[PDB]
Order: sequence, then C-alpha cells, then structure tokens
Amino acid sequence: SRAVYAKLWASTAQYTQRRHYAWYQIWSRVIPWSVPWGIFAMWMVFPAMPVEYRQALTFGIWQKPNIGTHGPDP
Amino acid sequence: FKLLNATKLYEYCLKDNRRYCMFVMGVGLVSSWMWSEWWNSVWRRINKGKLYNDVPYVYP
Ligand SMILES: CCCCCCCCCCCCCCCCCC(=O)OC[C@H](COP(=O)([O-])OCC(O)COP(=O)([O-])OC[C@@H](COC(=O)CCCCCCCCCCCCCCCCC)OC(=O)CCCCCCCCCCCCCCCCC)OC(=O)CCCCCCCCCCCCCCCCC
Repeated sequence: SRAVYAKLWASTAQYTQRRHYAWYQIWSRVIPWSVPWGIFAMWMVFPAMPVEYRQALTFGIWQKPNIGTHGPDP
Repeated sequence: FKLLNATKLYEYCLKDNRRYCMFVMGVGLVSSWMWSEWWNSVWRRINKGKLYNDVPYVYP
C-alpha cells in the first residue's frame, strides 16, 4: 500500500539530526582526556610563574626550598 | 591483599584508563614534591654546622 511505502521512506528523514546525536556520544567519551593533559601542562609551567602565584594555587602548601644557602645578612 | 581490595581503589581509580592516567599524573605531582622536601631535611640534619645558614658571619 502507498501508506506503508510512505512510512518506510520517511524512516530515514532525520539523517542530519542523528549525526548530531552521534557527535554528542563520541565527544562525551573523549572529553575526559583533557584532565590528564591539563595536569601535565600546569605541572610544566608552574616553576616559571612568580613565587606569589605559586603559593595561591596550592593554598599556602607550597613554599620555597630550604637547602641551607642564601640566608639573611646580619 | 584483603586490605588493598577493601579500599576500592581499583573500582574508582584504576579500572578505567582515563582515570588511571589522572591517578598517575596527580599522584606523581604530589609525591615528587614530598620526596624532595624530605631529602632536603635529611641533608640539613646530616650537615648541621657545616652549611652557610648555620654559622653567621661576625664582622670585625
Ligand atoms: C603494591 C606496590 C607498592 C610498591 C611500593 C610503594 C610504591 C610507591 C612509592 C613511591 C615513593 C616515591 C618515589 C619517587 C617519586 C618522586 C621522585 C621523582 O621521580 O622525581 C624525579 C627526579 C627528581 O625530581 P625533582 O625534579 O627533583 O622533583 C622536584 C619537585 O617536582 C618539586 O616540584 P615543584 O616545587 O616545582 O612543584 C610542585 C608543585 C606543583 O604544582 C603544580 O604544578 C600545580 C599546583 C596547583 C594545582 C591547582 C589545582 C586546582 C584544582 C583543585 C581541585 C580540588 C578538588 C577537590 C574535590 C574535593 C571533593 C570532596 O606541587 C605542590 O606545590 C604540591 C601540591 C599541593 C596542592 C594540592 C593539589 C595538587 C594537584 C591535584 C591535581 C588533581 C588531582 C586529582 C585529579 C582527578 C580528579 C579530578 O628526576 C629524575 O630522577 C630524572 C632522571 C632522568 C630521567 C630521564 C628520562 C628519559 C630521558 C630521555 C627522554 C627521551 C626518550 C624518551 C623516554 C620516555 C620514557 C617514558
């Protein structure tokens, strides 16, 4: 019947929308890889920043190294 | 082995490779910092009295 043939033709009318739904599915699996790569980036540029900023991103945990040199002058 | 398995570190941090790599980079960042700080303290204790900051210079 022509009615049946019409519904079969229309079954694939929303190709473009289904490709967009594919985009979402794949990008949701891939986007978490930004965290490992992000930690390493900050890890690399941390020593090139000022001392004042290095103590802020760590909540006062980080401090200058104490190796026993360059102490105050009497 | 029973104690390790009861922390659920495998289920939450090592079963998924994306999270496994988060664990590697994060733990390595913190561990490397504690390792250096500890070795500096040992160095200062063994060498007490010989380093520059331990003997203030007196002017004539
Ligand atoms: C069962 C088995 C058990 C076995 C036994 C146990 C095993 C384990 C034992 C391990 C013991 C330790 C072992 C030693 C390890 C450490 C030593 C070591 O390795 O040192 C390296 C060693 C020397 O180390 P070093 O450089 O002296 O170390 C200095 C420090 O790094 C000093 O660094 P720094 O001072 O410059 O910077 C430090 C700074 C660095 O700081 C930073 O960079 C960033 C700081 C700001 C972070 C801001 C974060 C903001 C967001 C916070 C979010 C919070 C959420 C809270 C949620 C709460 C929820 C309730 O960090 C801090 O200040 C501390 C951090 C405090 C803040 C807390 C936050 C931390 C970050 C957290 C991130 C997120 C984690 C979770 C993620 C997942 C969930 C989301 O180097 C060598 O030996 C080099 C040798 C030569 C290597 C040659 C390599 C090959 C060369 C050829 C290459 C070409 C060929 C290719 C080859 C490729 C091969 C692969």
